[PDB]
Amino acid sequence: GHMKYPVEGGGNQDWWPNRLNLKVLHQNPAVADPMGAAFDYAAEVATIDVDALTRDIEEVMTTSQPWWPADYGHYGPLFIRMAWHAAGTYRIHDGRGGAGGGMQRFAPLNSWPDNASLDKARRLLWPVKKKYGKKLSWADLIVFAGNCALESMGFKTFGFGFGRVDQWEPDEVYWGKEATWLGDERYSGKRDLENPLAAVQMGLIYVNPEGPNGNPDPMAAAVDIRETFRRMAMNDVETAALIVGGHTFGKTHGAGPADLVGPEPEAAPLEQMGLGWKSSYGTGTGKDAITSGIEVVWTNTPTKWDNSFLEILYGYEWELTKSPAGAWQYTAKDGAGAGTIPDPFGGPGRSPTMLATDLSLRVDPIYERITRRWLEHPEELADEFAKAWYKLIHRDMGPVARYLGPLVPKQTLLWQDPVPAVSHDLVGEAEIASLKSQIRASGLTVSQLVSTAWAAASSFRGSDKRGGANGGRIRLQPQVGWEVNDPDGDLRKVIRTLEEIQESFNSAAPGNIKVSFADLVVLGGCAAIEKAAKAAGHNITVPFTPGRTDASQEQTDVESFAVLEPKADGFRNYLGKGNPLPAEYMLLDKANLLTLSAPEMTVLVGGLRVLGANYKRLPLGVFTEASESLTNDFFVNLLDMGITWEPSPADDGTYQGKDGSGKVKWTGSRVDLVFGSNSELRALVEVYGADDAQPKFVQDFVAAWDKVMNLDRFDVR
Amino acid sequence: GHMKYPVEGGGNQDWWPNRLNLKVLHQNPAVADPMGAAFDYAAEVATIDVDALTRDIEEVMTTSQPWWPADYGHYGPLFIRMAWHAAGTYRIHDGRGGAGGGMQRFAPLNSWPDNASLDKARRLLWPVKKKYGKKLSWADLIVFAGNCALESMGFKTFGFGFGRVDQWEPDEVYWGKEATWLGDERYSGKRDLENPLAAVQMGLIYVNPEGPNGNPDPMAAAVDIRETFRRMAMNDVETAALIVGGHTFGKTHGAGPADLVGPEPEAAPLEQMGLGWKSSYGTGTGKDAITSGIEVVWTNTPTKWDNSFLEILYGYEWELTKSPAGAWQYTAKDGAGAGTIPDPFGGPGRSPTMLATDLSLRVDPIYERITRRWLEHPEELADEFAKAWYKLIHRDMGPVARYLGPLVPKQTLLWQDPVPAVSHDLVGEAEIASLKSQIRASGLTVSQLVSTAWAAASSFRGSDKRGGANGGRIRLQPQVGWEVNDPDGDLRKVIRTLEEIQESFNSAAPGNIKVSFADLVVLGGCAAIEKAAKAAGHNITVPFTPGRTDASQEQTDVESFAVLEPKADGFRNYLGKGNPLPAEYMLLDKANLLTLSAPEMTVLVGGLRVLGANYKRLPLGVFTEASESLTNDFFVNLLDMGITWEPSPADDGTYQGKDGSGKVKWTGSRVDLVFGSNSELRALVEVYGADDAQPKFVQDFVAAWDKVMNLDRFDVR
Ligand code: HEM
Ligand code: HEM
Ligand code: NA
Repeated sequence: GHMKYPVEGGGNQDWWPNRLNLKVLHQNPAVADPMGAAFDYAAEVATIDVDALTRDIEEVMTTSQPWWPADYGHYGPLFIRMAWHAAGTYRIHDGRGGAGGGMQRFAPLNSWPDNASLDKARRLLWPVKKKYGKKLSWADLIVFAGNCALESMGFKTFGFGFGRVDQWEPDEVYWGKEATWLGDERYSGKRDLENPLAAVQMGLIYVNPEGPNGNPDPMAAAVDIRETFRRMAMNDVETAALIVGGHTFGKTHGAGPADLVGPEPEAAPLEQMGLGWKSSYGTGTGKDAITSGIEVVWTNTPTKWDNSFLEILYGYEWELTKSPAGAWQYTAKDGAGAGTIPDPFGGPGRSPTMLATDLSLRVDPIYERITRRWLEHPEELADEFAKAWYKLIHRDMGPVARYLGPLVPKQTLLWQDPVPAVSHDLVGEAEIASLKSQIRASGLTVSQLVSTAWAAASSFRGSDKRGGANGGRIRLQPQVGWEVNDPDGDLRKVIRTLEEIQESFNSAAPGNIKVSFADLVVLGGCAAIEKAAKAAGHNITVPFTPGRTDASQEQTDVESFAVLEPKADGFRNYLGKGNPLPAEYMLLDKANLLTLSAPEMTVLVGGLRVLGANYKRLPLGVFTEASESLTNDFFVNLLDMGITWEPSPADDGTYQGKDGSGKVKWTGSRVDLVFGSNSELRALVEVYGADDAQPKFVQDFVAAWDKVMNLDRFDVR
Repeated sequence: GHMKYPVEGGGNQDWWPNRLNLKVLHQNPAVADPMGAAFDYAAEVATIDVDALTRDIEEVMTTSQPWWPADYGHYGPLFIRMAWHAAGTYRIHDGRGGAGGGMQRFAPLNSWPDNASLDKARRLLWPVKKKYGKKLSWADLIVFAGNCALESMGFKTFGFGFGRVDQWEPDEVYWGKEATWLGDERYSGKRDLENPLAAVQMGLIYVNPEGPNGNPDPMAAAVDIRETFRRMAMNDVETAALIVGGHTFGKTHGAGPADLVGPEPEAAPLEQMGLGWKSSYGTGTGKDAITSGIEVVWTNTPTKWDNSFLEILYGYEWELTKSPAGAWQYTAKDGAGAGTIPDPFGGPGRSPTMLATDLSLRVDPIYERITRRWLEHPEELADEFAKAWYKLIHRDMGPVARYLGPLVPKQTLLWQDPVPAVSHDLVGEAEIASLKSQIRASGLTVSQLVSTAWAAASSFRGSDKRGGANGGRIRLQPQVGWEVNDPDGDLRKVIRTLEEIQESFNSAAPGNIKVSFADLVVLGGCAAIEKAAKAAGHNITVPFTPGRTDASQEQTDVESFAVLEPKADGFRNYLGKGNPLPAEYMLLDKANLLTLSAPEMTVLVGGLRVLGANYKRLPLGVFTEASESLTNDFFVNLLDMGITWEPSPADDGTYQGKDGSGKVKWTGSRVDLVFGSNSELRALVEVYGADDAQPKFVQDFVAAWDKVMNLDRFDVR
């Protein structure tokens, strides 16, 4: 296996195939962003005429282009699938995927077999992107196209928020271990899906339209649908509503032999201008179009919202049959309803058809009773579908503060992990300063304070922008019993103490100024850091931005927050069972979810060790003589060639480091020692380990600490 | 075959193995740099105490550490090998490798077979880096430790320049296609080494120390020595000076069998802390050290400069033997010189040895002539080694303005491609205005003025920082005769006119203001771009930094400049024969060498095309109807779905774009069409092709043009 020039993908991974890849800590570099550092997309979208935009999208939807002719003269349904697939890569195990970065226009998603024909779909929208320019991201435009198509065709959606900022480089995400398109190496037992995957095969959105592994058993397919949709945050009602609403519109495309469909866009030749799946069957487009291979028109009104889907589904009995491309699909028994389903280009009427996965909605007991109801109550269908469609298209949006434009309903939605609004006034400097002092007198150790503060804010993941310290959800279930949060010890005692100063400041409130318990957690860790820095000769002040609000168990979907629990957090030297990769890979992964740079992770790890942030106050990595002092000691001692490291006898994944006398002087995890072993981390360590580095380490530690405290704070930026 | 987590190296390269890798246009991104944005290494080293730095380095050289005890109680020889290997990766074909970025501390170079034991060498100097911190780069220290080692042991070096800026991410370089260490797949013809390479095997600095492919034949080895050292800028005299002066010091290491040496640093377990090649042979170090597996001590004075090496080489007859690890070496015949050679740790005394490649200096007719002369006149050896070591340790520093500190010698060196000092007052704003207008009245076209300026300035490559518009070498051999600069017609016409303008301005200037030819070439293109921006309805002024001076032919080494000749320049739609990859990979490589970002690269192609910069003024990519006009027409038309693109029937690497009538409207190359085809590049094209994009396009194109004109201008930086 030969080596390639860098410009062809060659590099150090070819020589050391499973080495730590720090490039996950500089995804989307700024060198590669064509917009200024000063580019402010929020400011840009504020200026967008949404009616004009909707109109222009309306014109695109009904102007057929010769190079991909519009089914029934309306691109609407294509655009809805496009939007549904854009959002449809989301997964709750890491919150990756989804439509929020517009990743569908980049590798690999732009070439997934399930995203076939969406190269022409996105391409049709260029006249729009061309007219609105920097005021409209592709990311906004792709889902807003779907939303408009829904409206254009008779369905009133719940609303839309703009604000997805375009990126310039594909998000690097694990979609599975299979090196084959459509491959399946992800299951175990009886249909246990490999975490963190939410699809049944490589390059599928959710499930196989011909049933699992091509076996068109609607009862079996429902097992997959239920499971994959639940990993994309949709329960049974949401799932059934979404499918019915989706397949109320448009058509599948499978007019001929699929071996006449050329390479996917990333592999296609240059003259195809980013498009792929060029096809030699017929005209290759329109009446001859091939996409999935299936040939199904679910309803007789493919460009109108009505209840056809559930009437056809229940009004006929279903025979297994074959598309013109050898794909399993269902059609009506007894030749019933001949010629009732209209042809996309004026040809003869056809018979009713369904997908294997559509019949699941009628065969599976839980789905059957949900959809039978909607057969006699379409207003309920229309309602649960709007709520679910809105949720689908905004899952990765983050806190509601991020939603932009004139189309965001004010209504509270529990799935957004809602936070009460700032009601009273906000603590100013004098007040802030005071409360640092009381917190310092609380009797809470720097270890207690810092570790609790880190526990709240570090709950944030930049993938879907959930979690974080706003909400005060650390004192609520489930966060309060998380083994990493070690409720066992002082989580309660710190919670209980910290609410006391909430009251004491509030019960003796000067006027209208109040403090949330969510803020005291963050102010606590802040003030402790100030203390531990003065203990080390440095008088400094840690920034603190108020405005967080408390929140009740009632506004905290316990099972939704389950997925935000760390199975590992190197910054506290915690490693639970079940992790997919050694502890140093989980370190980097956690830092990527925290939006941290490689230098930021480094200074954070070093700082937190010497402060006591370790899970169960363990000594691993605590390379300092001093107690609760803010030194660069961790870096200095890591570089001390006087220490010899050897794996612990007990196979803990612990190491001992001995001095000259052979006495054990230090212990550490793999997480600790990777900074001395990895050639690129040790470079950073050596920056912060030098004689002239103590003030810079502190300065950089604070700025990165303040960065984690502020991760979820879109209300103030 | 299996897909891996991005943190373990997964990505889109795995699905599309030979795809363009735009990550080459954001090497070493700011987010991964731990210093602030205000950091200026030049400012920091400028204030180092060199005298104290030297004493501390001398202190380390004579202070043996138990984990790698010092041969003869002196690390000096080990540090010379380290400096020579750091600089020794340099190759002329593309200017890459060398010591300039301190890449030896990063993969793959820190794990090269030829760099075994250097892991400990670099480790030994942490006490020096630790002490000076951000005043002293690893790059500067690594090569300075070797220079200090030389003077410590009796050799007065010529001087030394600080200024190598440390990096944080391995420079990705093509070192060959061999996926096996020490593999050889790089010769065709009769012993022709593949370009750009300059080593005979993968992970060698230059040549195999046991002769070609381990055939210990001095005469044949010599042919490799000659050719690799030539591709590293060293002629016969410099090469022999280097090998003699080098092996005047220290010893090789092979006390035991080589399969007792553990994995190289990047494959070594965490506890080894970046050190590799753990040896289970004896103590694994010191008297037992195994680096190369050869066990030669050259001189009887390993820690002192003298003429012992050539005295030993010529005072004995040599015969082939095996080291304790079974490697080929030579030893004296007839048990002569037994015991005359000291052991590194106490030791019984041993008899003369040389490497096969050392005998080449005596067996090869050219080298023998040189080395005999120095046997009889060793003062001459001292001089040539001083010049050649200085060249070696500084070959990639770039212009002499980058050399910092009190040890920088003042003499001009032809190999530095020198440039005259500014002799007069430089042009101010009024002179620059007047001269711009004189250029616009001259008769030279926008096309001629932009082409000339681009040809001069784009000769810079940021690898070794050679070339550029300063020096005015576009009017000298060889640049004036390069095919891409197409001297059959306009270039000499252009040169004459700018000289006439320079003469007439200088002979009438105010006070003592004078202007160089070199400045007028760049000024000319700046003036052309303002005129064309105006024709497109923009009133921009293109910045301009005076202060280039005019080299003479005598200060211009014709042969040394040959490696700078472009065999591909996508910015001019030029593609010669003999490039390693297709045209679009060469475009990126050219952008990389110019230090351009993907957005900067995209804006320049767009601008250069409509401006007329194309080699031979061909229409490929000239997607505009306007002459001499700086519009964004290239991106607008590239994105025009009304054009249909097919490969030209003449199979000539061009393409035809037809509109609706079926008439050929545009033509283009792989370089043009890759901006409409690559999904990352098309994203950038969509920014600059929007309706609102045209002022942003002019602004960024001007900024990138300015960056390119100033690439070599370290005299103002
Ligand atoms: C178990 C869940 C689902 C399965 C198995 C599935 C599968 C499919 C398949 C195979 C096609 C054929 C594509 C082609 O050949 O053109 C299709 C089309 C379509 N899908 Fe679904 N999908 C699912 C869920 C959804 C959802 C949740 C939505 C929207 C909320 C949706 C909206 C659409 C639309 C509008 C089309 C027609 C596109 C057009 O007319 O060109 N689907 N679906
Ligand atoms: C034909 C080119 C050369 C070859 C084949 C060659 C080969 C070698 C080899 C095999 C070693 C022993 C490695 C070990 O086990 O430690 C060695 C050592 C050394 N080489 Fe070279 N070398 C060459 C040129 C140079 C040059 C240009 C220099 C410096 C100017 C140099 C300086 C040294 C030094 C100082 C050592 C001593 C290492 C120590 O004392 O620890 N060599 N060389
Ligand atoms: Na319908």
